[PDB]
Amino acid sequence: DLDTHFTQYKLARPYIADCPNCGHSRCDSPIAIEEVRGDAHAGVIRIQTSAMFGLKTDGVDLAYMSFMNGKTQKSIKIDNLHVRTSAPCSLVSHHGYYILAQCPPGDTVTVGFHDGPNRHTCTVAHKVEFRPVGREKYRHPPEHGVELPCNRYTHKRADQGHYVEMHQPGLVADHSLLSIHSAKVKITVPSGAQVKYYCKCPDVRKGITSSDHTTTCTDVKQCRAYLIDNKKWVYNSGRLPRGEGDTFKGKLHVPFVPVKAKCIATLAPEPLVEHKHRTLILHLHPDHPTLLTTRSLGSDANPTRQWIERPTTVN
Amino acid sequence: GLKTDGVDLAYMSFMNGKTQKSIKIDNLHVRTSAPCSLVSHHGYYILAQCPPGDTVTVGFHDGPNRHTCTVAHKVEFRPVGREKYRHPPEHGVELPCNRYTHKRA
Amino acid sequence: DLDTHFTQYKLARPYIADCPNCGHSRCDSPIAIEEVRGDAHAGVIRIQTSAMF
Amino acid sequence: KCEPSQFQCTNGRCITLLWKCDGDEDCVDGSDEKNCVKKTCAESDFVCNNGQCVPSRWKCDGDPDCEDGSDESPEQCHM
Amino acid sequence: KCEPSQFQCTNGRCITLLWKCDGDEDCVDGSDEKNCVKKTCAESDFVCNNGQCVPSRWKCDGDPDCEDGSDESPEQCHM
Amino acid sequence: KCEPSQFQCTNGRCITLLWKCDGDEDCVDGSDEKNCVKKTCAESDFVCNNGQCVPSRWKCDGDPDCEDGSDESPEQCHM
Amino acid sequence: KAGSFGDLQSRTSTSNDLYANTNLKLQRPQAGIVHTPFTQVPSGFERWK
Amino acid sequence: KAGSFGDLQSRTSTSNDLYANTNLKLQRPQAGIVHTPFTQVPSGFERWK
Amino acid sequence: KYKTKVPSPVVKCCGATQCTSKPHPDYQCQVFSGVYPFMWGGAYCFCDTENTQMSEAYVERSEECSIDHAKAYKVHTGTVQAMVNITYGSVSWRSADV
Ligand SMILES: [Ca+2]
Ligand SMILES: [Ca+2]
Ligand SMILES: [Ca+2]
Ligand SMILES: [Ca+2]
Ligand SMILES: [Ca+2]
Ligand SMILES: [Ca+2]
Repeated sequence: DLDTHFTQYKLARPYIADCPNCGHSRCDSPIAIEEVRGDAHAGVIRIQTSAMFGLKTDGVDLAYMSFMNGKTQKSIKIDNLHVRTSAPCSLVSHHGYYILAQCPPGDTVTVGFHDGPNRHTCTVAHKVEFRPVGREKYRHPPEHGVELPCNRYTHKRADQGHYVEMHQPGLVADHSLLSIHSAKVKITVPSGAQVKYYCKCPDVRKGITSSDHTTTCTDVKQCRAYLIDNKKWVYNSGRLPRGEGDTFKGKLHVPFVPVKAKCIATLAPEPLVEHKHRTLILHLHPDHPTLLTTRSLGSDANPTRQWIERPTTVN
Repeated sequence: GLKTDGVDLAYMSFMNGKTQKSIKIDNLHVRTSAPCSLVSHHGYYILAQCPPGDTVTVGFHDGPNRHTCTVAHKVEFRPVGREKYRHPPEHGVELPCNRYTHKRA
Repeated sequence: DLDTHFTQYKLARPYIADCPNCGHSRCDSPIAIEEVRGDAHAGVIRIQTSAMF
Repeated sequence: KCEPSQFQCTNGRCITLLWKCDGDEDCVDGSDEKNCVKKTCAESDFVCNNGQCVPSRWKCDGDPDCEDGSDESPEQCHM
Repeated sequence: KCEPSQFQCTNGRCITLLWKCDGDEDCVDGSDEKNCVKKTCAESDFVCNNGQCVPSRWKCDGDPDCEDGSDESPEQCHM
Repeated sequence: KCEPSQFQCTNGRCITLLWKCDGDEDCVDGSDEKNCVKKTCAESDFVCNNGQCVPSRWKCDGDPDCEDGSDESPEQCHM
Repeated sequence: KAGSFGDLQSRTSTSNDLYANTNLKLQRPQAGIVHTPFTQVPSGFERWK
Repeated sequence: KAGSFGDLQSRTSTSNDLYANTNLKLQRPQAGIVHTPFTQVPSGFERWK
Repeated sequence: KYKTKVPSPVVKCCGATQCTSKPHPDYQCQVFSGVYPFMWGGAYCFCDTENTQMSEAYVERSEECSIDHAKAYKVHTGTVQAMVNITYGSVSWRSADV
């Protein structure tokens, strides 16, 4: 069932963190790229974001995602969610904070999704590359060849013993809930949000309220506000401020853990052998850079090793 | 930014034949080797942040028409400093550079 | 005339054949790229598929 | 045609037993997501009218946590 | 202003004579596709209501083959 | 927080004073463009009913140069 | 030599007879799919060019 | 030597005692944004491979 | 291959903060003063030009260490054994390792 995998992820919520090159001027993005993993053997990468995929407030669904604008969590159907590095990658799966994709090599990682006319893009620099399997340096997995042992990120969202922790969110500063009532500033607290305040208009008047609390000073610029929401936890990123007290550790499983399976490698064309007195001549005609290693079966091996890129003849 | 009646930044004007058409900017795209991100546009001029490559294209969808043009122009990434990076980092050392203005003046 | 060049393609049908890398795991698709021909001088190419255009 | 510790759907492809109605249709026809029993809900959670289990802390907080909204109905919470 | 083996449309461009009424608009207005005669059907093909040539093997096959659906009419196929 | 020769938007960001309500929302919420007085129109231009200014030469030329069409109205043009 | 200049020789431009050695070798199909994989050295006319 | 082969040594794959010197140096966050930057030398295991 | 984990940094709005010496592989801790951070929805707080950001970090092994890793061995000379195939007379071949 879906509820087994989405058990602890229902208790969590998205967040807004710092993203460099979100548009052109490094805004605060609803989806923020953290900790790209790209060390498989088929060019398949795993991207962890700050949004939530495969989750809706009402119920779990694989065609609905959850994100945050302001302080309100919004749910939008996944319509155009794209990952591109230098060409548009074909994403495999998504589960909570994580996206799995199959990307061509390049120097950047980009994600984006629309809801209405918005764009919501984040780009984080990261050098991904294609890692072939075997002694031939191909640039794409072939139609046919020889099976070789390879390790790749599986597309199953099971537990598999790997965990990450989630924490209570830190105070979040909202400036939209401070307004002037008639000539004094007023605090609007939505649904028991317990807004903290800090005024230094003639002096310090720090304190915690839960309802109304019209502050007795003039300007909105000389007072700050916060918000302690404790309903849903968040993953402790490095782009979020920590809490005040001691914070418990959660246990959120990493869905797409690395496994070891099978990979397809290219087979080189057969060389043409010519026999001479104590001499072996190989006419090699390769299409990819290929490795040729020889040795002798005597007391000294005398090993040779060279990468063949052009059609050469070796004696 | 011009619609033949006033100033509106979500509108563009072009010519088909001898009639000055004017539509709304729906999908204006500039790509070099990956689709670039636009910054601003004012009159004849567009400003965009592009990856390196050998071609510069720009097109716009009027109705069902495509209306694309391409020119061969080699554009390179130019790092500032004594390290040759291929994309500006999240954190580092601030150094003086020269870029085109964000504003229209 | 347009009907002259379609006097033998009318009698043919598309077919479903396997191809590598549909999405992630190499399905059987109505589109199946065979014999990409790129021996041109301007970068132009001709692609033969299994669908009908 | 595989080991009895493996499962085969109506197409013929053989998958493992751990992929039996786990939520993902592994083979083409998706018959692996058809015939299995529904698990029971926890005692510490609150049961909705449609059966969506929510934690008991989320009951009577002034926010919808269910599709049917039975966790915030006046019949289930005296106001 | 070109060779007699070439054809010139009204704009001024010159195309070859093989590109006259062959199916595609080559220059802007497509004047080569405006004034050209129409050839007959073959003797082994059946002519539908709109004039399309379809083979007689496809006649009364139970499936729509013509544009107007005249290949499966009870008027032209005695039932 | 910054120099009085720099403008501080109400979010907290400080921009320069040459960027004072020049058309672009330079801060996040766009409080820069809200409070500055409107500039006068040119004396050699015809003032439209919507505040726009079009060149006199363009008046009664048979082409609508205004948004509301006040430059080609029969009340404003005597034929 | 199948990869240098004479991997495909025809007596005229439209001759029916054709000499061709290219080290073409058949490969086994894998995992139960219908395709014919082969393996051969690249062309000698491209390598000469 | 933090960059060649022994920059991360553990006795067992399920062990709990780790030795790792990777020249990890924290850096100052700039321009008033909430992030934690650092710098360190590249892994010796990926260099050895 | 290692993986470095960064916890959430603490932000003291106007004051000072210190950190202890936690037992961790390659543990690092610092204090940066006068940052004035800018989150979404305005600045974080009011106490100008003196603050404190901790931003600790520490390293750990990665989740790919269970799949591919290099094992370090020290050798010492041991046994040599072989498998022989033998026959004699009218008795057929029988094999056993020695
Ligand atoms: Ca399943
Ligand atoms: Ca509730
Ligand atoms: Ca034509
Ligand atoms: Ca028929
Ligand atoms: Ca402005
Ligand atoms: Ca006019």
